[PDB]
Amino acid sequence: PISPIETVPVKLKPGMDGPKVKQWPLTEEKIKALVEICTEMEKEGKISKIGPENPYNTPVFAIKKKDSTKWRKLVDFRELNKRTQDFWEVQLGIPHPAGLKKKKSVTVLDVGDAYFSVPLDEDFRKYTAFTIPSINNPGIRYQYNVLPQGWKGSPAIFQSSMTKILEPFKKQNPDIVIYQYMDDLYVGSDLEIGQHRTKIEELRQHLLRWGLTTPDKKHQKEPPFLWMGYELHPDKWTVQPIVLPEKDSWTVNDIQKLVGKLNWASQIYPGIKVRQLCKLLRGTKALTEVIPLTEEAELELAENREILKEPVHGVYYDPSKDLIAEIQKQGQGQWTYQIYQEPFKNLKTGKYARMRGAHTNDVKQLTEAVQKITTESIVIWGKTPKFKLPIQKETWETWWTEYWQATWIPEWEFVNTPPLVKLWYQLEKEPIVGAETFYVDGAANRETKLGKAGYVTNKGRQKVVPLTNTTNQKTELQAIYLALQDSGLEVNIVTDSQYALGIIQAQPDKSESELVNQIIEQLIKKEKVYLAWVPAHKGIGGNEQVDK
Amino acid sequence: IETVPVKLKPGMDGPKVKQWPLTEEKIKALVEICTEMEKEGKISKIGPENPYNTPVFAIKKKDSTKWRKLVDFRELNKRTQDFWEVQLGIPHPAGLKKKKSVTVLDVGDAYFSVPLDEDFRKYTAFTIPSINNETPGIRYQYNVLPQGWKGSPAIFQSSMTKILEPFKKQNPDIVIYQYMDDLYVGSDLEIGQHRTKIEELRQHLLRWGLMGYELHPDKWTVQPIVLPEKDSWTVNDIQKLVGKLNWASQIYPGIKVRQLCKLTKALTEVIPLTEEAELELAENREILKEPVHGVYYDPSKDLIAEIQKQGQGQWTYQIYQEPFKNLKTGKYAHTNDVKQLTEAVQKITTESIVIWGKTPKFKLPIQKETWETWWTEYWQATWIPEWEFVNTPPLVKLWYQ
Ligand SMILES: O=C1c2ccccc2C(=O)N1CCOC(=S)Nc1ccc(Br)cc1
Repeated sequence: PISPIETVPVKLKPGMDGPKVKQWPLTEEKIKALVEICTEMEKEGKISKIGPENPYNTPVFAIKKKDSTKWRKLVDFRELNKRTQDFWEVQLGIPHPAGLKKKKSVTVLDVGDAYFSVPLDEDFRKYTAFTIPSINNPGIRYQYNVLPQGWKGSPAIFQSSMTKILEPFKKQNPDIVIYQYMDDLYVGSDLEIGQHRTKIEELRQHLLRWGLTTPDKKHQKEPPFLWMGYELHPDKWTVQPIVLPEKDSWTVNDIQKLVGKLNWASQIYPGIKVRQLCKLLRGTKALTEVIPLTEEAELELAENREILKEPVHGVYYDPSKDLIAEIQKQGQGQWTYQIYQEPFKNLKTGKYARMRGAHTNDVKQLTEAVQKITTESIVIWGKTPKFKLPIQKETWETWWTEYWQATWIPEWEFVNTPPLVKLWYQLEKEPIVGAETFYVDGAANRETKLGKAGYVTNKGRQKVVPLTNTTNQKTELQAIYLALQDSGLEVNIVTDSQYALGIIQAQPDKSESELVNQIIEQLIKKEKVYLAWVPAHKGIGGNEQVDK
Repeated sequence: IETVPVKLKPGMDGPKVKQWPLTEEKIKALVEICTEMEKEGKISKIGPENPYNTPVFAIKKKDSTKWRKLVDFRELNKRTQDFWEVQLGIPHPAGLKKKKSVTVLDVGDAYFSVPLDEDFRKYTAFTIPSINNETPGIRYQYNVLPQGWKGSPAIFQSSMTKILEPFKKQNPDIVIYQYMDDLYVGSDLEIGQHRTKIEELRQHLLRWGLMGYELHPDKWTVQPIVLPEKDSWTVNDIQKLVGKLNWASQIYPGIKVRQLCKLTKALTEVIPLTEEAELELAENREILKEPVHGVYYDPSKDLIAEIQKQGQGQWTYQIYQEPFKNLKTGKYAHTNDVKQLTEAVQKITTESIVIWGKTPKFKLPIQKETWETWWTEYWQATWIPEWEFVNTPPLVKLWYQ
């Protein structure tokens, strides 16, 4: 059929006109085929013969279909497409199974020849003209009355065309849920066997009245379902079967696929690490390379293969109930979390490593995760969940308040999952009585990569190490470090370069940078550290001296 | 009758911006707030033949429980630029800032009278999203002057003038500025009479509608930069002193940090007051309680706003066009960082709007994703300034402490 729905006024881009592309001769039966196919599409109205007036044309070739032994008509619109317009994005975001309310009866319907069932715009059909060659360059040409297969607006228009064609019936049945993913209709209702199947023959008729055919009465499909990698029951949901066939040798490829499969399972499977598997993917590797499986990995894979053993399942959503979300510290930059409403029946799982930033301390890392989860909960359940965290209301307060940046967590409770998050050290608000004053300094020749990091003291002391390949931005994190070893437990330090101050000034508790690292333990060891800054190269007691 | 042949900037297409994910209550509100609007003929759905899109949010009036819909034409405005600015833009009275008090009036529901240049309606396309993307999402378009749009005032302008004639005529001292959706009116009339005159003004509007917000710019004066007074003085205290003076020195042509800076030593060790360094603080203190000499406002360059957080619900903000050329510097004081800043910003903006007739570029000391998640909740203004997130330099925060 061809839907009687209204049409969408298509249009070309401004300074542009139709497509005109030489149609290069085809092979014997390819022609035969294309003629056969075309005859049918015309026999229905999908196409219709145009005179030689139509200036426009796009190439058209056939192709043998693997199934049985049939050809298929195939028309690249690359041109007509480059010259067409832009459309309301068809792609915007897929639902997440966890966001779904729970339904009693459910059935999917697939759409016949969707595209070739929606009537293209009349005043545009001229731009779709294509030619069936003669065994050797008399000619014969057609036009489109419906949406061409590889066109471009086809997707948009269809989506639009269907929302409306579906509009009324929906009004008629407010309680029903219909979801449209391509040649597919997902229909859900809390009504049972009896009035659901009837409820369908209804929709079926409605769809027909509007020209769309569907699978037969006893000729449809039932859950579990497959969809974007999910398996969908009317009460629960999970990721699709994930297998790990045993193997001794893994190509770079092998494990990429592995890591991939694994990152996906984590939506619902709690406790899936892939950190020691990402290590292995370090360096300009060449896919085909075989990689040994550093202990860690192996161990993992198992505990992974284990957790997988048991099939798991997320639940669906209850608008009335709250959203509980509780994070856990899983080890050095890694965070896992579950979201649920009741006992411990998760709606979804998930993890977080997004460890961008140079230097970072748990607190932040932890907060960052809240944010992450916040946004995520918002789009799926249209609301923010209550949080339970491995941090003392106090250890937080202390932080957020002293910290320069702005923050704000929604509502949350303290949990006692015992990798608790803490501040591993505090700087000193004011100076320190009876403490070696350390005027530290890092230098360097801008064009040789050699400087010298030393320090003086109100106590006469004096020192200076020989630095190899270091930038001011490293020799400075050495003028300090030094002053950390040669001083007791309670020191006064003084550096130039806000840089050093900046980083330290921010109680960081681990950095992608061995040096900083060091200067971290040093602090976690001390008992009183005051860090002070002064106008670099000026006439200042202390800083001046060290300046040699 | 017929509309202003709105014409975009050749060499640029419409705006196409993704829709923010919105909470259930905001979605509800918008869908209802929008059903009527079309009913009212102020808007109407649109086919997929429209690639364009603009973000939109829901806000609450003055803490009141009624939802106002807020469209973010931030982008579109840039695209229209020359039109609303170098075309029909409204000039700015340096008089405003001077008045003893200014009321701000929301007079934007007026636009919904004048019709939008049909051929320009497509650009105003927006979209109401849906929970978990389970259904496509209603898509609309304006067939009238949209609000948060800078194109509206420039057009409605002519009308507005006329509407105001009589009134202005009867008090050639009231100064009415107009910046997006709101009307700024100032007078040196003692409050009672002001409030009166404003209410009286209100009345004119009513009919053309085919006290309040008390703001007193007169009592604004740049937040000075303070140097402690002490009485003891130690390396640390004096060490910081210059450090600051170092910054000051930077700007404020005249700052002198020598006798002081010239005075090894042990940190916690206290010292005296320099025979004749006293004149340092004395002299310096002076020029600091002063407006940066040498700094003037360039209309051709746009304004830039910087805010740092100083514990205790306190916030310090500077306004400039050229780093270290401050035009303005003040401060501002259910307790959450996000809310307070959101307020500070609005506060700053307003002032800015009252002083220069344009909104500044904000540098927000906060994670994008977070601001980019909550700002709406405590946002009330009918405009949205430009912002850009950053990381506060250490000493800075201090130098303005
Ligand atoms: O039927 C579907 C879908 C099927 C696949 C993907 C997305 C949806 C969807 O939003 N809808 C409409 C809402 O469905 C709802 S609220 N609940 C459901 C629907 C379908 C199943 Br198998 C389980 C639970």
